[PDB]
Amino acid sequence: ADAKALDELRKPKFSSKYLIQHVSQKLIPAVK
Amino acid sequence: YLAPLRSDFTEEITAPKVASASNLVNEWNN
Amino acid sequence: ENDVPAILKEIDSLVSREAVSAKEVSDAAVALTYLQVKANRRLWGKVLEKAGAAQDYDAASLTNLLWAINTGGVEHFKTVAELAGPAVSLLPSLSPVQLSIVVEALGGAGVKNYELYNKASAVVVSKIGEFKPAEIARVLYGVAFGGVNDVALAKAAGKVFASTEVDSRTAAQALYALAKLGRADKATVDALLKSFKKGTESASDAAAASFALGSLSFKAEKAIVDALKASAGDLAPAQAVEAAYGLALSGATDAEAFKALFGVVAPAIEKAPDALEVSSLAQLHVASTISGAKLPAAVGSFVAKAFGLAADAARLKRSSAESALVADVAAATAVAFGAQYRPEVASAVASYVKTAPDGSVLDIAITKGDAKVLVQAVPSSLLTSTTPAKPLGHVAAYSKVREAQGYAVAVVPANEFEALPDQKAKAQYVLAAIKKVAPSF
Amino acid sequence: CTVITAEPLDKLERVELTKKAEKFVDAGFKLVMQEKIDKKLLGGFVIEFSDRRVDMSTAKKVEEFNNFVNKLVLSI
Amino acid sequence: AVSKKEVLYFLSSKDAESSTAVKSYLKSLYAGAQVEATETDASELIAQLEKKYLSAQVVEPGVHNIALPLGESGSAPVKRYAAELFNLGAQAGFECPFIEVSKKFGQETATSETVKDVLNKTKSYVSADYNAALNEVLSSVEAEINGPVLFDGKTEGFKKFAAKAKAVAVSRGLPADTILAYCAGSANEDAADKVSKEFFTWFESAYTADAAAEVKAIEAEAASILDRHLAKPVAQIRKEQASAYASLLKRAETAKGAKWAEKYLEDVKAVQWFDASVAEAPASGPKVAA
Amino acid sequence: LTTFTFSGLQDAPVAALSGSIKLNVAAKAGKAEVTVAAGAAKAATQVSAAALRKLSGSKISLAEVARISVLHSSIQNYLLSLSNERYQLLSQWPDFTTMYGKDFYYRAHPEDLKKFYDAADEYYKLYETVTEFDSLSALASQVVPNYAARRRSTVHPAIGSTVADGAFTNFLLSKQ
Repeated sequence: ADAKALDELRKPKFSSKYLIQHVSQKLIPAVK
Repeated sequence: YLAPLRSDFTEEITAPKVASASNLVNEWNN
Repeated sequence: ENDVPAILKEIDSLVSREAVSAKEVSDAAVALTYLQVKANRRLWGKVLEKAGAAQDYDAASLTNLLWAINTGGVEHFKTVAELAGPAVSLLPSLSPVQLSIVVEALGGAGVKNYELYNKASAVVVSKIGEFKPAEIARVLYGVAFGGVNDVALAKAAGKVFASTEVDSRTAAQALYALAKLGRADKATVDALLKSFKKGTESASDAAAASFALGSLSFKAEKAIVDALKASAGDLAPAQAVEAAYGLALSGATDAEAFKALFGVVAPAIEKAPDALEVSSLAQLHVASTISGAKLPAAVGSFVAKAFGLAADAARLKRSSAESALVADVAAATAVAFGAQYRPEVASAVASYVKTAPDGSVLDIAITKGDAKVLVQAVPSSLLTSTTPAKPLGHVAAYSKVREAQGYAVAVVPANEFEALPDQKAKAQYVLAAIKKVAPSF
Repeated sequence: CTVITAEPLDKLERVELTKKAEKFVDAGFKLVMQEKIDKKLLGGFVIEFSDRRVDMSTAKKVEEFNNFVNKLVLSI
Repeated sequence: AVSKKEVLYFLSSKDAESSTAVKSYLKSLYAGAQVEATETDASELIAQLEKKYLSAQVVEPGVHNIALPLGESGSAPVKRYAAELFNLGAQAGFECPFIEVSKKFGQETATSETVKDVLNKTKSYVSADYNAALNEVLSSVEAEINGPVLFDGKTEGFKKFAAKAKAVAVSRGLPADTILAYCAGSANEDAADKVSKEFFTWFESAYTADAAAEVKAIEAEAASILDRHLAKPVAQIRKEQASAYASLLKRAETAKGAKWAEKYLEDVKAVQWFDASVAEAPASGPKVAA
Repeated sequence: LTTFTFSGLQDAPVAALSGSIKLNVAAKAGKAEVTVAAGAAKAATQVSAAALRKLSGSKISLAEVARISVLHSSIQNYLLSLSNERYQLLSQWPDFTTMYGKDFYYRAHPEDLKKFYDAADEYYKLYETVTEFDSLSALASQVVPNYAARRRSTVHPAIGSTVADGAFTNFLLSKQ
């Protein structure tokens, strides 16, 4: 609801980190 | 407010391409 | 008539106004750190916001503000690193005590302002006799933790430390600065350990002195250890683990002192394990392997896994000259165990990477029957920066914690190894290293 | 044939190269040699049978690896 | 969650969605789990590729926790920004940037033998303003020797090329003597420290120069975007922004099952929560549990 | 911040510097009583000598709470400052509502009055579009991703032209 947490609010929100994680998860087993 | 997400790298180390100064201050003073 | 949350609400209504000059926010930070308000984060945040937004600065204002940021234990890198400009523009007008507190508080947060540290070094080395050794100890701490490997003011501070009598806190700060600098000067550490004889009013000085004597790996003092064990309920757990690590690296026999240091750490990981950093848990596992004292059943195997986590972390972020170094040492020790051609030395370097049973992956592990032999490379960062060029204490820590697993670590320092002109001399060097510590190989 | 290596041949990698080369000729042909040195390969060998060439190099390996890792990241 | 190799990078970093994942991982390990086996595999191309694509996941939120010093008085906020980026490169597993791009220079031209292809294959990594001057002074020394200059070091043509390119380097304004004496070292530690106290001064001037160039580029790009934006009437602005936001929201909502799409939608709901939390009590800001 | 700090009740600030709050401490032998007086608030505490070194045992570690990112907040701050610079020159526009009376209508050439009324409509357009402050959150997101891709370099995030030039001098002027 309201007043969630601190480290849940410290997150840089619209950084990518997961598109890079998606391509690193679907690239490395496809290249080994 | 949300931006398109890109996952790509830049291998080149270039000057960061300082763009042109637009003429809005002179147009509004005109 | 006397009440602290009324004045905390008043300061919260004082700083939240828009126009505040440097003197108000400086005195507000001093008044905040004089009342120990660590459970309140928003008020410290507002006072750092208005410390960042200020423009004018006096010497006393910036000095008191940096003193309160340092002593309050608050880390916010952006506002304290934008303060470095007001420190540089006001540096010749700062008092020596004030320049000391400014440069020490800026070096505490690790600001990478090299013009600040060069100018502060020249100021403190041109006029030395005005600075009491507390002031040059603070300047040495600030230039050591501020990203500078400067040796000139280190020697100029060692002269004053060898000349006059200093206090306990100054000596502890000086040895902490020398331990991050990585010098291990015996001639200076003997002149600085003579002040730890009256007993120290605080345990943070004794903890930092123990960690410094462990990281430079000389020995204990048996009264610094007793000043640590005397009221071991006051130190922070992140202070106590590095203190125990500095005791274990210097080979501490006061097992009661290790129990008294674990008596605050084991409730801290018992309440919440997640608050401490994993490098500190690795230091705890090193101290638990060397001292051998008993730990709770949930924390012993936990730090056993945490040492593997931090070891794989330090190996994965390798400096890539250490990668070439362990490749060179592995090729040399594969020549030494016998592989005279390139495909067989490739097949031997391929089979030296067996995993340790706690989860880590070892770079050079040799196996025959019951005995396992590890080879440990010490490139340049784990070496002392002085003229003996000895390894630092983390080397002996890693050796003693690998010997608890069934390995016989032959430490190969790289000041000796890369000075050899061929591959065969490297093979003979690693044979002299391995045959000395485990003659079965 | 005509082999080209980055380094001169050791007597283990010579036997290894001869054993790994005889599966590229379609008989029990007694393949001959003609060792050549070019450092433009980053290790390995490039066998040249004078009608066909098999590129067992390391530089060709890393360039083909770069082409494949560029062709996957534009598809994922 | 993490897969035992990403969590080995996130230990020293201080970004929030990595620190909470490491804290949940240590919550798993303290509450009765064993640590998974670290892979003793992945030959060198896969090793440096996964380093490249795993340090990306720890650098890319690290840029968003670093605020630009756009339009500030004094060069010290630029020093703040460059020190933050240095700390991010340290926590990402990269080295000092000088020795890192030196490692990239050695990696690029391990197979180059003459000096013209060592200036060709490192064209992407050095400035073209400097590459043109080095190519022209090499064409001058090529007119001197009338032979291709070899990239070996003991050649006299390359020695004259070094003595001319040192003048080219001082012509660029950067002193080659303190840099070469830094990476070549001296006997005593005192005359090494006296060289380092000049090389670090030039190093600070260099990283603050290109960091100030970066913030000047972002200043001019933001000014150009605003001046192309202020020339529109307000209904066109609202329609363009609402249509772009709806289109890039449809691009996220279309991807069903993708982890990045779900994280995108959760961050959208967190942004709406931040708007609601500043809407409830605007005197102090957002509601943070403490 | 480092884990071991070395400050507190030694070279400490002894008094106030502002008229908003007052402070004076007790520099006695072993103990220390602070007396901080701030208008309608009064506080006098009694702290020990080692009570300031236990203060920095726990770290505060102050952090931002941002709507999108701290980088996006800095870019939105610069767009707000540039909107302030444009608003400062839409504030020096001459007041034309004083020339709406009919004694200026009928003494004017008709095309000059068309031009004047269209100039007033143009000012209202410019003032409605320079005070659309909700749109800076979507103007800033067009500067972000190219910058974030520039810092996602394969060599180093803090890399630049000058450091690469210096290391190319170090790579070229050494023996290969």
